[PDB]
Amino acid sequence: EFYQQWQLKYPKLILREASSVSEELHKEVQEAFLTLHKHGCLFRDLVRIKGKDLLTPVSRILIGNPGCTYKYLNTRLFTVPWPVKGNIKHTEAEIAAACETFLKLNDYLQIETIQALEELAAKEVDIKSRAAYNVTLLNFMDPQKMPYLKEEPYFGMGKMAVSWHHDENLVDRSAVAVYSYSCEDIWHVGFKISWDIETPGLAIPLHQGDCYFMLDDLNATHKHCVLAGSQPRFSSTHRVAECSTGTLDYILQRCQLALQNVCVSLKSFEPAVLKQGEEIHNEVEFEWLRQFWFQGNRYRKCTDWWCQPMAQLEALWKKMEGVTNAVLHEVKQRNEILTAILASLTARQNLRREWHARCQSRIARTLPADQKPECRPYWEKDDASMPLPFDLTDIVSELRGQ
Amino acid sequence: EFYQQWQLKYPKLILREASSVSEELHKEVQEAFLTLHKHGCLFRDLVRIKGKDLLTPVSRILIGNPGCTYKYLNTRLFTVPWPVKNIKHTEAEIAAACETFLKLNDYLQIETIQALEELAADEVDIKSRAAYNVTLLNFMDPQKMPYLKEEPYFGMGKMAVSWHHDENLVDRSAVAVYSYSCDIWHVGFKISWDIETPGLAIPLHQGDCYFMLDDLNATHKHCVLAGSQPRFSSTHRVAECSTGTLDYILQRCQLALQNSLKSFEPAVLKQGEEIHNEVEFEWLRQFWFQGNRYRKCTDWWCQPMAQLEALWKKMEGVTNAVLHEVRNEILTAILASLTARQNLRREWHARCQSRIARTLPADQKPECRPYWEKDDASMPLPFDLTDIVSELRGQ
DNA sequence: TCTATATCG
DNA sequence: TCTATATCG
Ligand SMILES: O=C(O)CNC(=O)C(=O)O
Ligand SMILES: O=C(O)CNC(=O)C(=O)O
Ligand SMILES: [Mn+2]
Ligand SMILES: [Mn+2]
Repeated sequence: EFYQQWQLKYPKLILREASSVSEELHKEVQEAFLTLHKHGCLFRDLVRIKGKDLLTPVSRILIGNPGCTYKYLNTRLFTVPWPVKGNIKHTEAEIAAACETFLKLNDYLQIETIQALEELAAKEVDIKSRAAYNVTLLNFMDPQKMPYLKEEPYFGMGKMAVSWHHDENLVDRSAVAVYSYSCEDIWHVGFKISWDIETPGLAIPLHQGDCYFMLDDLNATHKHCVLAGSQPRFSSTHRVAECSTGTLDYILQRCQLALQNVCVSLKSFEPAVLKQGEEIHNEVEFEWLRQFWFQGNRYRKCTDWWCQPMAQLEALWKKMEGVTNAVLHEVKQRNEILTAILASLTARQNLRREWHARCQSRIARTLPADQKPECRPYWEKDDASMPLPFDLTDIVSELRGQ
Repeated sequence: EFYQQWQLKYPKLILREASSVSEELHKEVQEAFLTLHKHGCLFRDLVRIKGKDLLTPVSRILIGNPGCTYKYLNTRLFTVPWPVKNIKHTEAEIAAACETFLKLNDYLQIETIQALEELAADEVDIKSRAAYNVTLLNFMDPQKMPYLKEEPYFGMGKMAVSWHHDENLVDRSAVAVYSYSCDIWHVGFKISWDIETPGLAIPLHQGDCYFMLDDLNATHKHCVLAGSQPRFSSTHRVAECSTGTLDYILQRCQLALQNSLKSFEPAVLKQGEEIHNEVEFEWLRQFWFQGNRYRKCTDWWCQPMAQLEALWKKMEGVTNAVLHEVRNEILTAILASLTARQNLRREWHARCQSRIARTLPADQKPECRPYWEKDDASMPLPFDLTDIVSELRGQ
């Protein structure tokens, strides 16, 4: 908060001053943050942290590899594809130029990471892996527009734009690189040991152009925050999101895996395969379709990439609904199928209420028309095309009798 | 939340129906909950979980072995002693209740060790794992409390205590709970990190008791769905009291006092200032912050706290010694405990002047002791508010 | 692998 | 061994 003694620190957390980037890059990436901001591609996420619905003070945009997603606090952010070698389409060509810029920024920081990681080993296959960023989450805020910021509760570090947390959904021991852009009373990033409360935390100053890296298991052993300054500030947090079971290819393949048991008639009713089938059904429904509809569609203002695959995933989902109706008709002795799918159906019910709630929640009505969440897939009992109804319990209670 | 097949349930958790404990015991413990309520010995705690100040919907009191304490969410509750062999209870009736909850503790302890044995299909651990040293008594009236958070995962309705873990427990320790429902109360259970598995809500009927054994408390999270009538409850548990009993803090103080110092060896001064911080923020401030309310019931802690205060004052005198003295490795060896002192000092001063801490009735208002303005002569050193650390900070 | 728990009027 | 966030700080 004052003119502090915080430079002496110790690395697993390395800091690299503005003087390390070509300045050729600075203008390009700062212009990318400015164009992205003016077109209105940065939005606040309507997270649901522990049962509570919360808007994030900072406004962000997930950019990265096409087909990749990052789930963070029950919300799954979808990547605006960046032009990775091999061609994708964006709305306006400004946004596409910026996604190009961040893509080269990603490669640059990545190089710096592998190097700093070699320097650290002095105390090889794994590293390259651990420094292979696949996404970057961009943030922005304007401290003079937030009516009230929370206040760091342990070292009187003042207001904070992002409270003590951990970066989530990352490959084990993976590093994270952050480029800070304070516009032209100073911003700082806080770091602290995760469980101790009596060890003074570190606030390291972030000036226009400074970059800081978190290496190895620092993000897991420590928690960090972002203390606010007096001017507005941008930032690109490049990460290597653990995207197994998190890419479009993965969910498509599963779908084909669940649909392999249907020639609506199913090729077999072995309780284990049906279990998987209804679980994959739930996964594509609540982990992809509802989320996208809930918050992804705002990205539609920046890219069309997700329009057709989501629709495919919706068709696939409808077919599962038809297999669900089929198995339900088969139970109209051996009730191992009954004690193999009731949990996935009741879970699908609760998750359906939870999402339905988040959608029509008090906070969710506080944002722009184009951003308000849609509760798709949704359908009233009078729809004929749908095999089953948006459940609301009559069916599970019937299955429960046994 | 209606008649269901939920009773059909599993193994590392046991419910024992009202019909298994003696009616002489139920009347005794039920009368104890009523007397404790009438005397106004149940207060809500002004916890500060993770930096935020919150009042607890349920009202509780910690009763147990003399000299024991239980830390829960940054608040340390002090035990009003229950008779075990010298007790100074303020009112006869409160002392009678603590005697009954002492026999309840023994009883539940026996059933617990039993059920722990039966679950096997050495044996000293089991006994240690079921040696309850404290009990946290709870009461609430759902009518009085209009809006109670709603269970966010299985539509189990309102909750008097959200999904959590019982903390400050010996590893692998069991917990026994006696429920007193005077529209039914339920206890929720679910796998901890698991959000797609439907949770279990077990009905709780006047006189029912449920036990949590082995890791269950660590692998799962439980809650308390509220009913329509008011309810009491005794959660007998074995706090992992080492480092949380008076004898421990007293010895540390003495340990601290063995130094007009006897030595400025960088290691011993470090540990000395650490003991200073521990006694300052983990006993004195907690007792006067949240401790003072229990004097309505018991005066046991008046005697030891005051000794802890006087002694600490002496530790302040040791600090004054070290600041006058300060090659300077006795500087890069004490900065963490003093800066920690500074922050913890703000933290407590804050909890003190918070809105919720200001709205309480006179009996429960938090006291920010030890506190003194610069003007006070007696204290060798001040209440920080920087300067010393800043001066100390250089190089 | 829950847990970044802020509509400041 | 944070994390039971139901009183605007
Ligand atoms: O921008 C920063 O300095 C820090 N941002 C984050 O920690 C994040 O987005 O996870
Ligand atoms: O009273 C009950 O059934 C549950 N109470 C608790 O979980 C508790 O106080 O830790
Ligand atoms: Mn982060
Ligand atoms: Mn509990």
